[PDB]
Amino acid sequence: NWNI
Amino acid sequence: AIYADNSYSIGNTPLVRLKHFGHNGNVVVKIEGRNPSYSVKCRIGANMVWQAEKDGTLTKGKEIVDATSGNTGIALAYVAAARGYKITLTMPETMSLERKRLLCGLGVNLVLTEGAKGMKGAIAKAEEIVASDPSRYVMLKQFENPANPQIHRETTGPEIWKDTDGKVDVVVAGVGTGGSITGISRAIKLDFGKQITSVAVEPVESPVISQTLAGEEVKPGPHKIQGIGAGFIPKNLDLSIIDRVETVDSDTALATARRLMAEEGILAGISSGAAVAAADRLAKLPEFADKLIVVILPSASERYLSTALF
Repeated sequence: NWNI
Repeated sequence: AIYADNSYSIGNTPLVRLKHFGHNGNVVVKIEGRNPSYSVKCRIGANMVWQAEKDGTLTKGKEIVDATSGNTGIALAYVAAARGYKITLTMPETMSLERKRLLCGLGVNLVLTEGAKGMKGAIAKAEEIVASDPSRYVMLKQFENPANPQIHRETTGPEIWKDTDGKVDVVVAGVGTGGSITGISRAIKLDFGKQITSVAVEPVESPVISQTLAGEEVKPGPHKIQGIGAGFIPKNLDLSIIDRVETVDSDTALATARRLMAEEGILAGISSGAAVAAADRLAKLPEFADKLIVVILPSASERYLSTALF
């Protein structure tokens, strides 16, 4: 979910 | 003009009116899929590099290091290639072959981390690499780097202003880093002086902005809306310019993105479905009947072929  | 390299070609994305959403054409979408590496992050990839150059943190022969393999990783990869920088990206080994190949095609030094450690392992590996020779490596930190919202204040916001002849009344944007809604909102409210409604969108599964502003327990959760719902309030989210927060569920985000393709001929990504689902809900309130609603569509469909979207 932090892999943006 | 002729762009000196692909980083300078960012932005100038079109506005398209929706026919099957909203009421009497009050919903308009901005297609951020039309960018040098096909997402909104192209803008921030370019500007974080440019700002790092200008302030001297990034110099010839310095190497970029990060732990993103999502849109920002791709954006940084094209910018690094275009401007002659080496780049290392850390990512968990369980990431898709499609993503490994794309990143390798763009000339990234991919460092695969332990599948068991997920993103945390990749972030630690990146931080470790930088620590080993701080003068060799630079980490640009998209969640806190002000050059992120700044590019949206300088380009994305003014494009909305100009293409609507100042008629924009509402901006709807999913929040990942917060840079888009922050920069766009500061542009329109502060530089152009118009009191619009700024609408942040987050997953109903991880509604941390909603919980924060209500003074409730912050409880992040898993969801499928790639690119939003980080599960914390990022530094680049300026809550002072947020007027409203809409939550959207993953299934409805997906279904909406599918409708954009089949009914509008717009090849939108998952988070684009989320932003439109939120905009459609506001657009069908009598209070927004006569209001022009502009929605950010962060990315494009083909990047999601191996996902629940298809």
